[PDB]
Amino acid sequence: GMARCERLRGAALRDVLGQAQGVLFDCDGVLWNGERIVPGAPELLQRLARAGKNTLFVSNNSRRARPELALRFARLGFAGLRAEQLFSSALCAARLLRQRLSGPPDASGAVFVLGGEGLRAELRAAGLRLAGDPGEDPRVRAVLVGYDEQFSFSRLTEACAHLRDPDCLLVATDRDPWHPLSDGSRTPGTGSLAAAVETASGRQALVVGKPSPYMFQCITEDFSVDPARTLMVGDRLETDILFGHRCGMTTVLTLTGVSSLEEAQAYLTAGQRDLVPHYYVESIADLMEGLE
Amino acid sequence: MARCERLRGAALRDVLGQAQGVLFDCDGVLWNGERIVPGAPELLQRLARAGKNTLFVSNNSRRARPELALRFARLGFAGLRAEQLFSSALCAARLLRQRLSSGAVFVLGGEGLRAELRAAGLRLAGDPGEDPRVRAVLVGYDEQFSFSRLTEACAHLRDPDCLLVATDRDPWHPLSDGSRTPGTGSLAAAVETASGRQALVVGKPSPYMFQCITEDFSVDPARTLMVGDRLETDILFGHRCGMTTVLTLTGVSSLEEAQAYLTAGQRDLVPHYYVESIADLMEGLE
Ligand SMILES: O=c1cc(-c2ccccc2)oc2c(O)c(O)ccc12
Ligand SMILES: [Mg+2]
Ligand SMILES: [Mg+2]
Repeated sequence: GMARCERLRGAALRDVLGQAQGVLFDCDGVLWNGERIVPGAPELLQRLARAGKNTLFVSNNSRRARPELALRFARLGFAGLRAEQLFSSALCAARLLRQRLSGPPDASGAVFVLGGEGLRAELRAAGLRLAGDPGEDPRVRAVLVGYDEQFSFSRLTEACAHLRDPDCLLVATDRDPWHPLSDGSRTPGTGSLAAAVETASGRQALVVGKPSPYMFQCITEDFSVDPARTLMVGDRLETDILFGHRCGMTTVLTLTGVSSLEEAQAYLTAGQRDLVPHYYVESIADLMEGLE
Repeated sequence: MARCERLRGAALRDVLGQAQGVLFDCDGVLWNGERIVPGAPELLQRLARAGKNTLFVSNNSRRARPELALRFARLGFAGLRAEQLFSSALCAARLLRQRLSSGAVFVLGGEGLRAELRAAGLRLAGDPGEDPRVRAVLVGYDEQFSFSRLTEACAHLRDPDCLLVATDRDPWHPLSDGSRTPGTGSLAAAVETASGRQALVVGKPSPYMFQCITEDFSVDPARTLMVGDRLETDILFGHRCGMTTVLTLTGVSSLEEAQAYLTAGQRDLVPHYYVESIADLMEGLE
């Protein structure tokens, strides 16, 4: 029913987890912040696994391709996870591009990427050719906007030149407007760079990352997931919680990240139903009281 | 000193009653090819209903954990968890991740072995795009083994910092028709000889396979029954880990080979107990 931003504890926690077949975790602000894990996060994943609960992971962070992201999980103390459980915006972008650019061998094209090496590596793993890689650059058939620490006026100009070709696709990893750093400062997100590309090119980007439903499609392509039996746990109302509502999942806001309980309750008072979490917890460690 | 005694009657009830769990080898114990050992699914059921933990080891490096879990279910073993399955492929992937904590791994092996390494976050030589420095060579069961591939492996091993790992040293494996196929131990011997290197072996009887289990589960070896069909791998493994060993006769090794080891004083290759098949163990449960 309508979300009420209720604190998940006691019987409500036991019932919700007991009926759930799996949990879908956002990563940044949920499992960790920078190099600091959320206390109790590794133990939660273990007890979820021993309870027969499936776990999957989403993230709009495109800094690490799947191999390095799996190494990060293991290094930070999350054991027993498999790389195929990890669904970043980089992975989903590579899938979409592969799906859309699959065709005659003589007509494969190249992807112009505004983003970092991890994003480039994820596209290469999918078989995509990248503009700027060694050797002649084939016809650019798509522009991909991601988190780009090297964003520049000249490369923005170059992306838009490619987009003058109406057959050149425009894809964005996500629309996150900004991201918090350890020192309290903020960094602009793909949403800010996408707004620049979209405005200068007059185009609408295809967005793969949450809250876009495509990110869930990527999961369902690999795993049988009953959304009505899946908990969506995230820290950002405008991405994770909206994502859950669009996919029909029960949404849980954790307060270890971007969004606050006051922001959530403000959405409820305004009747903005799809941005109101069904439940909330101080941290995902609070969920362990519903197991054993 | 083990005496390879037929486990039956009261001894069977005492042994199973005191055990917290059973560690099963897979090939030759639970099945042979696509033909399950009669009564094997029922045994696992009754073990579960008795509160007995069950774990599974295998030097078979052909199947990644998901496909191995599917195999169990397809053959009639229900209610098992992928976290209970410890193949040499899985343990090899874990060792390489630790040692390389990354570079890329040149794999002499099949898709299941490659998939297991990819699932652990390791990059593989020959995969699309990234061309990292090869920091390890992994030898597994490789039906594509060739002179050219052996030559490539040795070229990487000219770098003294490139690790050499082998999934196991099983010399050969039996097929349904009575024929045999060369095992990883034969291919590792070629790689080791041509490179002048000694390989790190993860699979039983190497103790690392047990380290992989104990990292995931609290296992008291003194209360665990190691059930296998191969004296030189399963039984030796059990002795090295301090487990009570049970030889089943549905697989590679014979009771005469076991009694030959007892006559020669090779304690670590003599099973503590033996059964014609693991179905005989069901009589100690109720
Ligand atoms: O997509 C990215 C998201 C983030 C991020 C930073 C702080 C909090 C949450 C997410 O950082 C990145 C980064 O540092 C890179 O080098 C490349 C990509 C990303
Ligand atoms: Mg987040
Ligand atoms: Mg065997």
